[PDB]
Amino acid sequence: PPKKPKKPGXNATPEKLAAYEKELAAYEKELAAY
Repeated sequence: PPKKPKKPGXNATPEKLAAYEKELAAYEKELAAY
């Protein structure tokens, strides 16, 4: 099963927070595909 991306703290930078959102989106895509 696809692994959950490391959760960032509230003090995350907009770019990395957006990046995390994309990684989480990827998680959902791969989870659905699984």
